[PDB]
Amino acid sequence: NAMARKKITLVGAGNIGGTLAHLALIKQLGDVVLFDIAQGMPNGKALDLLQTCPIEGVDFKVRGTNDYKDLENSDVVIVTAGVPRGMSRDDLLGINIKVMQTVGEGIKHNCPNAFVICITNPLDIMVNMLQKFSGVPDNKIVGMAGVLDSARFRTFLADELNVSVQQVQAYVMGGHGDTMVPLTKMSNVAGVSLEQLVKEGKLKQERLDAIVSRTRSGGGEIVALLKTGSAYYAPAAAGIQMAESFLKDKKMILPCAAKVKAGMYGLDEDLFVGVPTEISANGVRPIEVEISDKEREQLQVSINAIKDLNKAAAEILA
Amino acid sequence: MARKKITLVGAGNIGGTLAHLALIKQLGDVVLFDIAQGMPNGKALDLLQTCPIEGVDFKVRGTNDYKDLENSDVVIVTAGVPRKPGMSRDDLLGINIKVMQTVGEGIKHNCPNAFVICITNPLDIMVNMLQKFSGVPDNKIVGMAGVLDSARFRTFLADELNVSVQQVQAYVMGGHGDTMVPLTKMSNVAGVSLEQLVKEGKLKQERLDAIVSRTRSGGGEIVALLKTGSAYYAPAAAGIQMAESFLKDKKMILPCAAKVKAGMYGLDEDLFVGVPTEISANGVRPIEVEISDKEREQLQVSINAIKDLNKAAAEILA
Amino acid sequence: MARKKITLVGAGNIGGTLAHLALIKQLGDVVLFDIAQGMPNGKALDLLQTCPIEGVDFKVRGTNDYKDLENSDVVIVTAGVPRKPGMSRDDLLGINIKVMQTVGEGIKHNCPNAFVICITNPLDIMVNMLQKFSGVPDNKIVGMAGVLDSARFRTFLADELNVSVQQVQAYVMGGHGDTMVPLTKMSNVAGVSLEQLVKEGKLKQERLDAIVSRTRSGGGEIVALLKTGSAYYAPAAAGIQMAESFLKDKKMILPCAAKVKAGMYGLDEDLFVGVPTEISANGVRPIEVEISDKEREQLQVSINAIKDLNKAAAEILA
Amino acid sequence: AMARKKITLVGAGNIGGTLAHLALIKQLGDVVLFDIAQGMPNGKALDLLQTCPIEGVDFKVRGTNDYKDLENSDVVIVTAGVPRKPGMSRDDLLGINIKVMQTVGEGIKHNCPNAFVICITNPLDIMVNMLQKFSGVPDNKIVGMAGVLDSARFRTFLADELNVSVQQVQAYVMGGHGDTMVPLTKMSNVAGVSLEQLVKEGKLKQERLDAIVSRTRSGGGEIVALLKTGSAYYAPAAAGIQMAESFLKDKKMILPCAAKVKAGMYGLDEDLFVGVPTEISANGVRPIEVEISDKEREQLQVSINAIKDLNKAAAEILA
Repeated sequence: NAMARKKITLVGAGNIGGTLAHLALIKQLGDVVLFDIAQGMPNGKALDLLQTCPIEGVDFKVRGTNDYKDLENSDVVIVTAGVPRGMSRDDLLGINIKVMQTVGEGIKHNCPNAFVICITNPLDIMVNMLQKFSGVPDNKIVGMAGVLDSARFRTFLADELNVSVQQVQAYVMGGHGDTMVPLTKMSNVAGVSLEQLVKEGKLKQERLDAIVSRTRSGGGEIVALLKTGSAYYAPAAAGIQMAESFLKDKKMILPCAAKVKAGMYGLDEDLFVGVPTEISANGVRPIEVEISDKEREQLQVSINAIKDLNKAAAEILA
Repeated sequence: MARKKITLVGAGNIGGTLAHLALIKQLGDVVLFDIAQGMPNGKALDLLQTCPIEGVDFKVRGTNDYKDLENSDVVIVTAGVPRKPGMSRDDLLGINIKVMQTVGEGIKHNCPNAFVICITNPLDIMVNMLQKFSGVPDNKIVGMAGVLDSARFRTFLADELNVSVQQVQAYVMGGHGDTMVPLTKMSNVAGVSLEQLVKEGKLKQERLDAIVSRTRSGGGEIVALLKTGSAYYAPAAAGIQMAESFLKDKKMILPCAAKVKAGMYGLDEDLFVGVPTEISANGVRPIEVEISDKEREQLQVSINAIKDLNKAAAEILA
Repeated sequence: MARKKITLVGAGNIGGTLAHLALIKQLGDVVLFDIAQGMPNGKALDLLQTCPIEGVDFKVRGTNDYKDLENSDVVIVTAGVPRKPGMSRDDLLGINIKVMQTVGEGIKHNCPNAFVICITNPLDIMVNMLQKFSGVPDNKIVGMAGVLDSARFRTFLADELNVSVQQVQAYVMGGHGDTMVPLTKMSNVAGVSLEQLVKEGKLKQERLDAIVSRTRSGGGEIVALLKTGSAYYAPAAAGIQMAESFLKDKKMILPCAAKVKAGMYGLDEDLFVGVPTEISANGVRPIEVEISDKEREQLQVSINAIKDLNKAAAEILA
Repeated sequence: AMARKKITLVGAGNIGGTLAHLALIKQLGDVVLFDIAQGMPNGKALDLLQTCPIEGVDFKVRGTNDYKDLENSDVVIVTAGVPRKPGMSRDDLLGINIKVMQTVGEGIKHNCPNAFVICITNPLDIMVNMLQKFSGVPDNKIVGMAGVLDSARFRTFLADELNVSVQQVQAYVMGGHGDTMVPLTKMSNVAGVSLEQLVKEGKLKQERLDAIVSRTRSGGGEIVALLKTGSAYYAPAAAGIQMAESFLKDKKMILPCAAKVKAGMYGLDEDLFVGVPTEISANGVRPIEVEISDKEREQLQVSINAIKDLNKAAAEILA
């Protein structure tokens, strides 16, 4: 019985979505469906992308759609849809919870066994909402966030230290910005921890602090530069990295927004939290690593922000 | 030994996509020039942060300064204003000639030995102008046009006949749209020419005709679907293919706008024409293939349109 | 979702190279089967230890046990003995028929739905025997032969004419050596047929002749240079190209030994013949292309050799 | 018109052919396959060349018996030598191979003195030194492949034991092979969690960890006993190309390699080639000093002593 090609569906055909599509084709991960609510635009992007394929020697296809039925049989669904943020935090959540409702039902009704990667903001709460309305189990939904902060952090360290990105490992948990927890003892260059590099005078403590700080603010930095819109190349790269670990059963461990069970990281209740997460053919699984008292106090900031958003979201739903 | 260097003059969507491709294919360091404030830096920062994910150690930086073109091995020019309603051809010409001047002088003063690929429209004339103001020799300037038409033609063929893009070869000459010359004898699926497939009833002449027509209008088709902007993925793929052929000394023969000396193809004067062109470490060399009488007549149309633009450009410049 | 699985039956140089290529191209897990003790495990271990260097998480293991064939999506068979002095043709057949029986039964009992690519010589007869003892349907067995000849033909043409391998297409039918059928009308460089290039004085008949001949004798040429063994890199590459077309549902059309039904190519009985064959997720399908009277005559020579081996094999089996 | 990169492989046995193949696949440049043996390198080159139309590659490979063909090489990778046969003495082994390094070395000296030189010939501990001595290349343009292989093995074993991507497993070593290998167990880590921490946490049994170290020490011999003929070549070739590729792409990777370390670094008294973290860039190689534990340093001393002894035996042969 002939084997079906892999099928990746991208819900949201903006710049991040088109970039996801392009990477999926180049890496030959499977057929691609580009979904967007906007008429014509997803088709136009699909067609353009499809026409790259003869140049690259690729026979996977890409098609545009405004219809949720076309999510059928998707192995992976990657969600970038939503409305960007003088709009209140209440109104923002309201509009996007709605969008997560629509996307979620689409998933529920058309590919309930898909692996679901959420990129929509605010990621802290949107990943929870998208599970809630799609009904997918804990191990089949994950949010992209840590991998981007880590890519940024690695980028900054590689340039500062003049070393390959392949020897730079940057570890984070928590959210973005002031909710990001940098794991500076475990982060290392070719096995030498960032704190050891300071102690050795190979890296100024000031430089390290500036790099951490620049990583916290990295999205905003690109926004200020772009004048219009936000980062999309690195975010897409992160999403595909994650998708690829699922599709190729790689068992990578990556900082992602994953539902963590009560007890792990001293949590009182199940919560989506940015934590090291295994990604395999079996979906995702959070990993508990030992962290310092300081890093844990910092993790508590994110947990408390997330709890606050969960409460606001509950109120909106009632 | 210096890393290779690709400068992209123009950081619109095509330019950004070129950059992304150059990084994924590890072709060298990339400089993303644009006249706009902040934006080239922002995209370049975003792109540079993909690199840790993809394990790449080539760098990309943004700039407003022609000095950063220094030592570029390749320069791909996408800068220019797209035509709009009710902008006259004279107006588009006037505007883009002046960009070519500014870009030409940047090249001439900062990397006069670069291999220059022109993508700015109207391609029929902008390649000519880019040479005139850069001062680069005939073998070091080339326009991207035919490869895009080819990719589209192959895409449609591959889907129509249900075969791998790797077994579809589409040969064209001339310009876009009504000036394109489809070579239906040379073009073939797995060695069976398109006209032969028609004789065999494996492809209806109507279908071939619709596919030819669709390729002529391919650019406009995507425009109409996008509603904002033009195609950019397939154009970027085409541009990078040509660049790779130079960088890797591949000696591919690709349909490009290259300077053809009086005599070849029956020209009574030197012209930039869309012809099969060898791309190697020595630059470009147009190749004369045998074509039918009919095919020659079609090419005459393009030749006339180029000669016409050449007169218009000369006037504007005086 | 199960990882894809490629079993290589035969862990000689071709088998090892197949395995290496499969790993590099991330096509799935690999099982390296051989009747020899230790050696397949040893190569498999060596190959597995490349993986961290290449960033690949697919696995390779060695085995003596047909049970390890279970669930193989693809099986590529290279097992057999090479002909040697003064071992007769009959001596070889008797030996390799037996291997095919063992291998066939292994396939039948452990992965009867695999797509099977046969490489064992004499290819003209061994694919037939492999199907007979494996019991796999017509659309799931194919022999590698033409693609290797094609590759060589292209190599020589590319060097001779100083052009990219990506603009050289070489089409052949039939078997190797004196049974090969060169298709000089369909074969072309950048859309200009080899014949046309002769008419044009761009390629002397003599050179085309020496290249054709050299392609006929390509296997023996390498044998003579190596002094021990036979070619294996290009054969493995060929094998993996075919496997990839199956795995990625590419629908490439490639010259392969495939079962042709009575009526096609004028056959009065079903035979395995080297013909253009579509490879897709649905397995193989021979394709009839129009060929010249002369070309047809040359194919008849192959057809006669295959009929002769079929009689010789039947006798041995009785 | 810029020249294509040129990689020359001195030795066209299984490792050399494999190095050629990877170089084609990764499109690193034209390849020259040198061997003393008549025909064989040409046969391998032709077979390899004939892969290229299938892969879409326009880089070329050719065979040669002539040192003149090393001209203009950006990188030279040396696998040539005679394998220890039984019952061959250590003296005779050294003697034969020092001679081969002499000939290879002169070839480099006379034909591509600006090449980046990767030595794989055994015993690597001494051959890298000899090859520099006869080629005359400076300290930053010669390097020995050894650590990268041990680390690939170590990572391979860890990834399988822990069910994790090879991309999240970093295994750090210095010193030589086998009993001269120094495992850096505290720096080695899975997704930033050190191997020792994994033990402390019950995620890895100490015994398992010890077995994996031990299996890495013996990893070459494990494959030799399995193959019955010859030794490992896939992973050794992959290691050598990773090294070559960091040079050619100026990657600035830091990799455990046999490099010339200056007196004072790692408490050395004199200049020696030692397996140490080494930066590989377009500027060649540079050893990096990392802090190691007392225990690890004691273990490093075992390699240093074995290297000294070989340097002594080598000098006595030359005199």
